[PDB]
Amino acid sequence: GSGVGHSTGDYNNRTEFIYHGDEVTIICHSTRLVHINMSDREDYIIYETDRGPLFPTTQDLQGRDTLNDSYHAKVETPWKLLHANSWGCWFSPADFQQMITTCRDIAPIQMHQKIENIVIKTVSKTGTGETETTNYNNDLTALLQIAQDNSNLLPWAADNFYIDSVGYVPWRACKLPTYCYHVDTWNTIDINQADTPNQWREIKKGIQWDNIQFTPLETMINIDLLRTGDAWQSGNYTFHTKPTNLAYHWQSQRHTGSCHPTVAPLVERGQGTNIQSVNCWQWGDRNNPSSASTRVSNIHIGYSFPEWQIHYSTGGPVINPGSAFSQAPWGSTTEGTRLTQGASEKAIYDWSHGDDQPGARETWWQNNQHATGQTDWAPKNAHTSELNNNVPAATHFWKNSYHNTFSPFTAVDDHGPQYPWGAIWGKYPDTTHKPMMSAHAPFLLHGPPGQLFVKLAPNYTDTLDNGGITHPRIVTYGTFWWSGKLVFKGKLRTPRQWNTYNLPSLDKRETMKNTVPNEVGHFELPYMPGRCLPNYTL
Amino acid sequence: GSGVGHSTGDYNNRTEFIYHGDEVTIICHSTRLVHINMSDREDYIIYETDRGPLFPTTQDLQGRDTLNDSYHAKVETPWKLLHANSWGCWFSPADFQQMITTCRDIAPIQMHQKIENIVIKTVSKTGTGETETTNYNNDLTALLQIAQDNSNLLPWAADNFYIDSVGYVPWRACKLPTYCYHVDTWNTIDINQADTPNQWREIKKGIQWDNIQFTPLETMINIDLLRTGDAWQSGNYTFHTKPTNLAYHWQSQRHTGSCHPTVAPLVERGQGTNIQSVNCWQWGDRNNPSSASTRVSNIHIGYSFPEWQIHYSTGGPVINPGSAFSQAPWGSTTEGTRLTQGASEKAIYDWSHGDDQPGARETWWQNNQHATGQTDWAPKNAHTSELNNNVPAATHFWKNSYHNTFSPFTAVDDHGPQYPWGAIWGKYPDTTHKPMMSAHAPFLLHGPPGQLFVKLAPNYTDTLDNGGITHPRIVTYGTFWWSGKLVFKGKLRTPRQWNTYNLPSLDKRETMKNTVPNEVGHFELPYMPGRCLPNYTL
Amino acid sequence: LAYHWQSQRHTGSCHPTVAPLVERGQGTNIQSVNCWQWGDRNNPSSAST
Repeated sequence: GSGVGHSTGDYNNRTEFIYHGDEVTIICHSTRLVHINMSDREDYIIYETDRGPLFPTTQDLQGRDTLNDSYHAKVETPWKLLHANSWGCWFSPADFQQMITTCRDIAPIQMHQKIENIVIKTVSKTGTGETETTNYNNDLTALLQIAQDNSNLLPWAADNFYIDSVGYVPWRACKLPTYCYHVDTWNTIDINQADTPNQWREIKKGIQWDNIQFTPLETMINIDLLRTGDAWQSGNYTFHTKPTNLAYHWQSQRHTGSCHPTVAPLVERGQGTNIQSVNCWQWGDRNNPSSASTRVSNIHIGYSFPEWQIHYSTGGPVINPGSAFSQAPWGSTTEGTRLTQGASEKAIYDWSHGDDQPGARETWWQNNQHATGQTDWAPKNAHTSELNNNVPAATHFWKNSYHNTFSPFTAVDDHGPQYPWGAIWGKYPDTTHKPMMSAHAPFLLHGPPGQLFVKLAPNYTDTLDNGGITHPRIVTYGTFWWSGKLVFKGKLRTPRQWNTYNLPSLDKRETMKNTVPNEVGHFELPYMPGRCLPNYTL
Repeated sequence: GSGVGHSTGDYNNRTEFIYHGDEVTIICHSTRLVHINMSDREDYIIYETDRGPLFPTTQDLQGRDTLNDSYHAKVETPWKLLHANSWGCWFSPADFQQMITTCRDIAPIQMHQKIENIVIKTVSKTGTGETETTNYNNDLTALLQIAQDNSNLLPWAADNFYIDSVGYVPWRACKLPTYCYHVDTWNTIDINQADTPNQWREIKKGIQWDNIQFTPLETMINIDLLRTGDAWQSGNYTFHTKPTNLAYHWQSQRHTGSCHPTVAPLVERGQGTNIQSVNCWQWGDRNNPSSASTRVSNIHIGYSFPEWQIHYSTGGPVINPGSAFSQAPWGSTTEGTRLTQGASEKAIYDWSHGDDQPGARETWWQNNQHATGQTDWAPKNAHTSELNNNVPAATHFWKNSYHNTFSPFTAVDDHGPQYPWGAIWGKYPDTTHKPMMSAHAPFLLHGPPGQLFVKLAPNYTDTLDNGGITHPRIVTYGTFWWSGKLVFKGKLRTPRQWNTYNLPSLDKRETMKNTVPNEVGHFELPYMPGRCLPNYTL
Repeated sequence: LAYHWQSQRHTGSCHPTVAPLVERGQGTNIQSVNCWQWGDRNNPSSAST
């Protein structure tokens, strides 16, 4: 039957691996209990923000300190945003290890999700003083309102870049972030000035009101009102995208192609000698020496970029990313000297997302340490005027430059999936030129999965006056159960080598006992890269 | 109809005996009211334990005291475990007497079970001081969550070895034990040392974290959420096993086969004489005397074992059991001198399980007193070098040894069913060599009946912060009605003798009035062995 | 193809304990519990026997 006293759903959180020849189908189930409470206000608001912490108020650091600007302007809505976009939502640590061990590449296929077992109740404080008593009792007639945005009419806020998502741990309750989106504002800081150098000045700062766009959800999309006995279905969503490679590439531009002819060593621990005179294609007008350094090739692996590039835009300063690569060949190590140069990134996360203790935030800095073939770091490169049998002069050689060598010839490679905290998918901008590849999320989508908004309908007291001054409402909160199923498909991996692999494990910075629960139940999900095993590029 | 105000089930607790020729079908119904309340925490935890009471802290007893170690390490789950495995759950004292009187052997056939009439309510204390008032009022929207583990993915904790099961008395309410299972830990105590004798020392003690296995129920199996109006069905389960014999065997190795030729007595109370010269098969090179002691036989009944064998394992010291037999032929008696040697066992039980008074635990030590044919006790056996017409010398005779005589020739026999407290079934380990027979439960199963887990879903207050520090929840408890039906089949027993039997009664240690209720309602279920009647072995 | 780490004291229902209240605290075995013990022994009723 159906009604107040019948449950509308069940709890399924588990994964399935379906193997058929050269094909893997992964079916991820996720079910979470979501704790929601009444909105801070029933109105939309639009407000400017302060600069932020550590933004310079003085000229003493002469502009180098202005990277700290968080200033912006938003429209905050009463709605809460619920998305599953992250790897740690769908997979357990052992499930993700199973995937990245046994698969070559993978892509998401289809997704649907549900909301059910809706409970709403009110708080009544009769304590009337010290030793106060509160009562939590059901409102059987009360509304949870749900809006799925399928056509993507609303601005896109679910990118998982603030790591605000449904929790990673299945047996813990979750809370949603409030939905809000930017409005048009000019923030322009001038750190390079003609008249007065070593200064910074703001030219245009403020909200641009003339063309401003304000979109409520009420006008754009249909909203479903639900009571305690009814439930909600998403419908089916089908991804259209390309698989992402689960193998890291170690080969640089000198690890590919036919290797230079050599004379093999006669003894043990002896080294071969490069034959001096060989048939070769050389760059430039050069036969002597004909070396592996200069020889033609069809492609180039990696490109230099000015890094870290700080783009001062109309909205404020940003980072323009370079390509992902490991600084390990140059002597970088997590402990000791850290070289951030590889388009490295850090995650900040709390107890709700893969963190050990409550009330604190933990940081994981990922240097991308397995990708060593792509590493191109501009201060280390050089260029010379003539390439020939002569060695260049002091002039006609330029050591220290920073340039962008991205060209038609460059083959490059992205970050790939990052467990737990990485976003699974992202959204293309609509522009005449779409980006060629993503800087974080492995999958860029034209239509991304529709954004799902959740709100408690207001329960007013009897005193609402229609004049606007008094609209009290009784304190209300709710809980519902969110279920979802995401399907992946990929290619089966088989050994390409004689010797054994290093199968995906735990980063040296992690130990196994911190992964499992504690005496008080505290544990943290380990980091794993989506690409833990090598393969040949070309 | 269905809803808040319709009952989902009925109470049936009664047995049925179906007789057809040479076949008995016993259908046991059991229905119990289970009182459940909110978990101590919503998280999994993993913790070490102390040694235990009476474990030595000093060398004064020089290691003999270290048998008292209870040290171990577990993972405790919020779930509660509900199993019916015990004899006293399914049978009343008169039903079990009916079975063991009228049946030769028996085996369980099929089983199913139900949960229904679910009630959940909360506690509200408004007393605000002395003369405090509490209110118990329903939450119509609240969830009991139920997980049946059919494929046996979770570790097996329902063996009834701690006698934690559904109650024996049908009209009393029951409470479930919390589910938890071991984790890998090394406990190794050295009581025999080369350098320093008469000492004890611990070599390796602690949790082994590297390979540790942590399995939540959420990831392994589907969980069903139920509200007050819906009910739960188990599905059918079919046992695959062998019948167990309900007759005890009194014949030793000298009570079987053709008896020695004798000359019958001429008068009353006269005794026969063994004929000196007879045709015989003798062991060894021996014709004189040809005696019933030495004559060949195809099999041997019983085997000696070092007892009590204390195995110091990686988890700690254990008992390695010997075969079950009665010490009565050697002068053992419940009152007076007690000889524990027969693989005897004691049950510790409380008011919820077959005990007279609340707030105390009662002990029943079962010497297995009807099995006298299997009794082989190593200190009493001897061995000699030569078996011939000569009597051995002082040398070439060894009296006091303790050895394991289990051989290809030994025929032996197990404990059998023990009412009320004995486990009905058990689980095989998966190993290359499965055990040949069970030391307690009459029936070992490959897949045992699936474990059934029960938990109250948490009811949070409005203050859950997602940070992890504050997650209060309103005090909640519930009650549900558990029904189950277990079917047995067996063989009908008929008289094999002229004289009357001793039909199963009450052990001399029990009297009838302690079995029936008291002025205040206190009574205890009597002990009965599953094998109360003799039969010929061979 | 799987090795087994469980000894005779790593199998079955574990002894009833009181969970620790703090971090790095250890639980205590409950002294008086319902149990099947070997021999004629109630005191102590321990996971060993």
